[PDB]
Amino acid sequence: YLASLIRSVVALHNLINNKIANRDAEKKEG
Amino acid sequence: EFLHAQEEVKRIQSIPLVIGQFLEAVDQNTAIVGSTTGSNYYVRILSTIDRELLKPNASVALHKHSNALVDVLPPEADSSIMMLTSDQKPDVMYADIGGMDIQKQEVREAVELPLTHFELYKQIGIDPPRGVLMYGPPGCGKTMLAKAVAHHTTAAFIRVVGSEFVQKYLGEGPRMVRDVFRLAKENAPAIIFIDEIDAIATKRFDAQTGADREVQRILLELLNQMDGFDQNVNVKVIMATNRADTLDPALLRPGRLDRKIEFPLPDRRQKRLIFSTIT
Amino acid sequence: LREELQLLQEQGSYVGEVVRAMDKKKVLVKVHPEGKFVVDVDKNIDINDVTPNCRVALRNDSYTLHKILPNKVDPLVSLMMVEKVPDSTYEMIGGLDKQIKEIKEVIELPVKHPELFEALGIAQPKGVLLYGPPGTGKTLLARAVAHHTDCTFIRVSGSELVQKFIGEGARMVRELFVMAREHAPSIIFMDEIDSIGSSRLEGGSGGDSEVQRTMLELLNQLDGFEATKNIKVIMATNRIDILDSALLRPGRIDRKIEFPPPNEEARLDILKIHSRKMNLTRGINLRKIAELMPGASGAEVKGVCTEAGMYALRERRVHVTQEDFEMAVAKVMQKDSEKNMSIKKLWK
Amino acid sequence: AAAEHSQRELDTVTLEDIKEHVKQLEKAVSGKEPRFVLRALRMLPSTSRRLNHYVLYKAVQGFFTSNNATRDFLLPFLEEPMDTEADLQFRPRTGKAASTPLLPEVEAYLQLLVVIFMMNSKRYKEAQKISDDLMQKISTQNRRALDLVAAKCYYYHARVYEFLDKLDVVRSFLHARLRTATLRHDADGQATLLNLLLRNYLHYSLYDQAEKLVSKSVFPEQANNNEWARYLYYTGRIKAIQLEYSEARRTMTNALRKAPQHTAVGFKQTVHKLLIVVELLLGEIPDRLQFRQPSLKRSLMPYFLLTQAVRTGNLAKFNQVLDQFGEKFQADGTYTLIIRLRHNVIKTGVRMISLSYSRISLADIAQKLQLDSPEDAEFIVAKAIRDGVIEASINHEKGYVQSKEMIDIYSTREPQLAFHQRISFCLDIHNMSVKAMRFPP
Amino acid sequence: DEFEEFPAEEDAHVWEDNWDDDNVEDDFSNQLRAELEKHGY
Amino acid sequence: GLPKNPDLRIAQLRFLLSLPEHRGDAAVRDELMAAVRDNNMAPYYEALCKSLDWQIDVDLLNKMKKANEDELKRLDEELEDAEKNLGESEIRDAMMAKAEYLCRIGDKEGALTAFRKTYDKTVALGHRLDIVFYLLRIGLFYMDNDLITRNTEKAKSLIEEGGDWDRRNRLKVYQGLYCVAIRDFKQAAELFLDTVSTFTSYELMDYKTFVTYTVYVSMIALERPDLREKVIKGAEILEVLHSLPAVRQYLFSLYECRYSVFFQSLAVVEQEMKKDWLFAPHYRYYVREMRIHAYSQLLESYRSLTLGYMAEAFGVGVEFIDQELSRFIAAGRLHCKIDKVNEIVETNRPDSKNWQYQETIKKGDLLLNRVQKLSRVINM
Amino acid sequence: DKPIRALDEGDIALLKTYGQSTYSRQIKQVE
Amino acid sequence: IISTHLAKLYDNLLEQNLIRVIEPFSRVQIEHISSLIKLSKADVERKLSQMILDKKFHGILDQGEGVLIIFDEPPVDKTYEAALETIQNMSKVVDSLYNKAKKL
Ligand SMILES: Nc1ncnc2c1ncn2[C@@H]1O[C@H](COP(=O)(O)OP(=O)(O)O)[C@@H](O)[C@H]1O
Ligand SMILES: Nc1ncnc2c1ncn2[C@@H]1O[C@H](COP(=O)(O)OP(=O)(O)O)[C@@H](O)[C@H]1O
Ligand SMILES: [Mg+2]
Ligand SMILES: [Mg+2]
Repeated sequence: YLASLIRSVVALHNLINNKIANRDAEKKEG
Repeated sequence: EFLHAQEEVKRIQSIPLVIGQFLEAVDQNTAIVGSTTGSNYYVRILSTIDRELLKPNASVALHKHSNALVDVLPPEADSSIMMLTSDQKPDVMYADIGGMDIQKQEVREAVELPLTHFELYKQIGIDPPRGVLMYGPPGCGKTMLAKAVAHHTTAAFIRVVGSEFVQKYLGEGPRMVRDVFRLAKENAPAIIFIDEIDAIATKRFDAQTGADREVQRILLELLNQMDGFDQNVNVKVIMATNRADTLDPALLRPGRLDRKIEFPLPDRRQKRLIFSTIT
Repeated sequence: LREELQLLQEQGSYVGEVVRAMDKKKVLVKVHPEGKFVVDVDKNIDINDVTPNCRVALRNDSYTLHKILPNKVDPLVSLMMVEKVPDSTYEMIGGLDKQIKEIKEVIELPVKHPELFEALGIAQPKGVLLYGPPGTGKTLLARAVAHHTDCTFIRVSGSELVQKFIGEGARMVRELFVMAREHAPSIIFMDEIDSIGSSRLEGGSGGDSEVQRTMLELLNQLDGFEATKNIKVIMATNRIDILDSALLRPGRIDRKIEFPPPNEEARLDILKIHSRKMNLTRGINLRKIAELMPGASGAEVKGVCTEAGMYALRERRVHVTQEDFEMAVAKVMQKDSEKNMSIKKLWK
Repeated sequence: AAAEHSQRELDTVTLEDIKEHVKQLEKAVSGKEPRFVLRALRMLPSTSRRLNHYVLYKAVQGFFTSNNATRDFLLPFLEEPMDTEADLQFRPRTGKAASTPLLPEVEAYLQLLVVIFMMNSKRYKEAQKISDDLMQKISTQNRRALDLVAAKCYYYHARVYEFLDKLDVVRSFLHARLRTATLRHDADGQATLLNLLLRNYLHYSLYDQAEKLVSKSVFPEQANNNEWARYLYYTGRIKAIQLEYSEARRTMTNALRKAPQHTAVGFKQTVHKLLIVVELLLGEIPDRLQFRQPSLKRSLMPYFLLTQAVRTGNLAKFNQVLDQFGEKFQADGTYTLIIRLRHNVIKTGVRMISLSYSRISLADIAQKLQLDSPEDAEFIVAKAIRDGVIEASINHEKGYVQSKEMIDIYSTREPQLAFHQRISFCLDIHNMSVKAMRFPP
Repeated sequence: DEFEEFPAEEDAHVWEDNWDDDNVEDDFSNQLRAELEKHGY
Repeated sequence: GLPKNPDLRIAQLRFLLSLPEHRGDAAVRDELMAAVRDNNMAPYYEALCKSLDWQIDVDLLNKMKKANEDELKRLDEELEDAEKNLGESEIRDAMMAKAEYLCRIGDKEGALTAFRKTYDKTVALGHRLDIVFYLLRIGLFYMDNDLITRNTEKAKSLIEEGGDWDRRNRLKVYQGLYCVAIRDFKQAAELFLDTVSTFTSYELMDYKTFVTYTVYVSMIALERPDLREKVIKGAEILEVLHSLPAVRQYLFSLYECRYSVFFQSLAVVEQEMKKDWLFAPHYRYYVREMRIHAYSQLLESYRSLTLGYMAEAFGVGVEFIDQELSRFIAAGRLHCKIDKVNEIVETNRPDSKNWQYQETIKKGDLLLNRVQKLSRVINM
Repeated sequence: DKPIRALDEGDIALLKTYGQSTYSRQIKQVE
Repeated sequence: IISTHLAKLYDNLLEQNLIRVIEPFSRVQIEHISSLIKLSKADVERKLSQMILDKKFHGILDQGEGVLIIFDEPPVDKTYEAALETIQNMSKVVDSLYNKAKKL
């Protein structure tokens, strides 16, 4: 359970980073 | 395929390997290493090894064929000069010492308390002392108290007398002093017990001979290593003397030898404790 | 991963020094265990960049020069170049504002703004000798300069350049100065220069000779036939009168900065500086403590503060009292008299 | 006056905001992603304020302007500014942009602005016509993205009928629209329509109908946390009325956990009221902190008095608080539950006795619970044991109530089951987070 | 995303108060005195 | 060091007068009246008269008002003289004197505004600290929570910029007093134990009163090892407790597991605590926490004990110990359960693994709720 | 005596500019 | 001085003898220990409770029948403590991510 929680938190952080990156690219395009 | 590639990467650093000396890092995944064969090679580095363990002197293990750096050996730090090992402890305890309460308290405050209870020193913010000197009549327990400190220390004890420094081939005395201090710095925390020091610590009077110049050079190197441009930190220096009327005031500086403990002749009280302890 | 593996299986390349270029297509190199080799040069590597004594890399097959590589430095000399700068600060030096400005006129003004000296028509000062009684802040000032230098601060002790071997001290001085020039601008700090630097002796078995040889090599290096550019030497030593008047001359050392024992206001400044982290109790007048220390060294003031803290520690408290400070002063000011009135009464 | 100039400044920044929103709607239309629509309706409540008559007039005269019947429908419903000096022609659509008919997203959003502004002006009849026209227009449209927008206006439609106090002339329409969304497999629209229908049912007290639907219909998990919270609150009310008290407590706790942090004071207050009532019905004393919150202090103060009265066991205090503040419960829609608790107080005392003691005799239980006879104590403790509130058994041979001895749970399979639920949730979270990853082309 | 459909409708102490604080009872000194004199005889 | 204005003894006497059983007391009235007439405190006299419905003495009130008026005129004259002839230091000192007199004569809002104006004109960091300490003392005197919090934050910030150890120790004492005032007993015990050896804020209270507060709060906050190391073996604490046999007995009875004497001393401590102006609202909470602490300490060493054994140890009856135990278990404070048929309390202390599993479940549930909320927020 | 004051950046700019600059910059760049 | 130090010595001797006679048994009664060490039952019980409370020799007294059980104090299961620390650490990480994700 601890390892699964670690992995889920890591995946959530990665998804947040990816959303931030794609929004940064979209806003920097203009 | 990625798992297979990782397996091959591990297979690279496989027996047999050739020990060399990591001479100098050049850039990422590239360095110069001096092999034990007797030649220096410009080689690559595996990404697996951390770039922080590659000290410019630490030994490394290289692939036999391509000589590429593939591993770092554990530090082979040994007795070197003295480096009292856990089997070389003097086996003398504070219980074995009979009645040196004031001296015991001062030495424990100087070289035992800072290495364990440093939070108190930080709370007062006083930079606990780095050097103590025990002075008194010979055969009063200075060396034995140093032995007891060695037995009951968590640091790396180093013992050396002020006679091993004075050697022929001028420039080996100061070299020995700086080697001892560098070894103490490497094996931090450390305690250096400089034994009988009247030989080389004498007043730096005007020198006119090679021997006088070299002994004053030894004293100067001691002063520079104890408190110089390179702050050692986490090491302690302990010195012994019979008179304390001699010795350069630079050595007796509060910056270098902060504490000066006196080991007088035992009296009717100390003598009773010594008799009870020995008998 | 596959690229790393493929690069790994490539044979390790020899490393060899360079004597001189020979053809614009061949280089005379010298490998470690064998002798000289006249070798080809890689297509990317340019001949006008492989200078003599540059420690190139040669392929293991045809000894082809494929990389230029960093220059060789004697391992022992490289340890003299500071990487992790110390923690001393100009704000931690008390009572030496004039000394600090005087040394910075040579260590900061020329390197930062050489145009001022060029327009004035004067030559930039080179050598600063910090001389005075021990424990007054010479190497402390050197540490403070090293903290704020934005420049190479190669450090040398007074005994690292001695060696047991003939000509090795001079060679190491030469390599130190060549490294300083290659990393110019640079500042060289030579602490405790009494060891090498003392008054030159004559011949005879009494003379140290080799130390004098290292002396002469250093003297020429910092001021000789070849003029140093953007290299400044800071030299700290007691016993100003025992070092020979050949490095003491103005050309070798332009400024001689004296570090007298701190005056009363300087002692007050040092006490304030070293009691910043100590929890003082109201009624801790430091002026009176400075009175109770009539002509200390400056390191004795730090020892006084440390011993007051030790009394506080032994009493298991965290504050420091005025009586604590006074009796710590008394302990640190321990003076050893003759203790023999017969000797003291010789000189009426 | 400079005040009117500053009003014009904030009006034109609202114009820029709505221009950004319609641009996002068009980007969603041309980008094959509905998340831009969700972001537009997320910014929608922020710009639901800061608007006036001229803001919407300039909006409808900047967009549309295709001489369609839309202009003939929305212009007469709002006032118009005079011949202002700052006749800044606000024309987001130029030529071909104004030539093409407006996308359903943008026209729906602007008509939504009309209806919310009309509601803010508190003349519900005027907004009724515009809402009816809006939903006549969007009924035929089958755009997937519009459903999102449709979802929102769906809610707003029900909202306006709340101020019309009818809530019944549209119940069949909401039923049909929910069915259409269900056959469209929509997530947001189905969830919001279920929530609105449940709210209507509870406003008209048809709890059996709501229970039947929630038994038949399935709430989409992949919905808004706000809609999830509303559905959980309504379901908790249903289960509380249906006597399913434990499930109601769990559902209302989940709804409170999914409340929008500090955004909905009234919804949180109502959820706290109902949760406190149902927890008291279970026999559990609620958290004290609920009553000391800055926003819920006065709202839950009568419930504080109720909880104090029941915990102290003073039924006279219970009747007293019924007399004074109990009528407020009728306004809060909890009076029946409060009466049930009035007649179920003794369960709390039985639970306390079970928690404290382990082998307390029946006579001692009757003495400590003010019960007249030991046989009444036997009946009450047996009923409480059967109803899943106590974990004891009455040795009727000598009349002592022995609680079930506590077994080492870590030596049992319960920790494995709890860890299984936690692991499944963590793996599902990882799968959801990695599943989208939103890598743009 | 405010929930406007549901309308949003001395003792200002900072410390967290537990349920037992509200419970009324005699002072502990009185209870101890009563128990002491009860068990004394 | 710092002046005793405003006197917290005045606040204590006023609170004691406000107490029901001490409302009819005379000695409190005599001492308070003597303090007021020695200080010529007219506005606070009016406030006390209106709060306690007292009969105001017209002659004394008029004399106090006239004295205050002429003194205020004198301070205004000195301020004008300093402004016209002297520098900013003398006008600053005059304004500080005016604010100090305003606080002395019991004016609350006037003292507040005068001290705020002085702080606006104050430049020397030590004098800013002194003014902030004066404001903190006024807030403690009037139990103004917002004023105390704001001035505590201001003093902490000022000390962080520049702070002498003396003022930092005094701020620690003030913070401990406020933490006691807000039932935050753990922080109060921390601060009082840190300042017991170097207590110099005699304006707030005497050393014995501070030590009694320290003993009480450390008893309610510290566990057994910390209480033994820092309080039982405390040097200064034992030295002063040598002159306080009652407090020493109360402290040592719990540590030595003499529970009957501990209960009697706790009743005495509760009676003392009720009359205290600062420990007023928390006396019931303190007593309940001490009873729970004693019960838990006794039950820590036993798996199953007869109710009669606790009745004998605490020197109470079986029924009282049973009622208190049942109430505390029902509140989830003691890890035990009672068998009234055999009248045996059996402890249910979770083992290390069970407690670790329960803590893991709780913390993981909180973290997973946070994770679910975050994910639902970000994944749209 | 009077302590030596520091050399601020404005002073440095003035000393390196308030003087010969008609050919100084050109001469230095040429060298 | 004599009284204080002799009381301290007597307490230490009592503790040492109580530990000495407790190694063999596992559930010995307090009466048998009192007979072995020759004191009153109440004094022995109070001393044993003090040692148990002060984290001395591990065991729990059963006053109901009269017993002092002994066991082997299971270590602490370092895995669970480190798991709790990791749960706290990623609670902090989740707060940090809450600080992020404000950029939409
Ligand atoms: N206080 C003491 N208790 C017991 N033995 C002592 C004590 N002082 C000295 N001795 C004995 O005298 C010897 C002193 O040796 P050493 O420490 O070398 O003397 P010093 O250091 O003064 O030259 C030790 O071997 C020890 O056995
Ligand atoms: N002016 C000063 N202000 C503060 N500390 C000083 C000062 N002068 C000397 N010290 C103290 O002296 C110590 C080192 O002295 P050092 O520089 O070694 O003297 P020297 O160079 O003469 O041997 C340092 O720890 C430093 O704190
Ligand atoms: Mg010896
Ligand atoms: Mg020095």
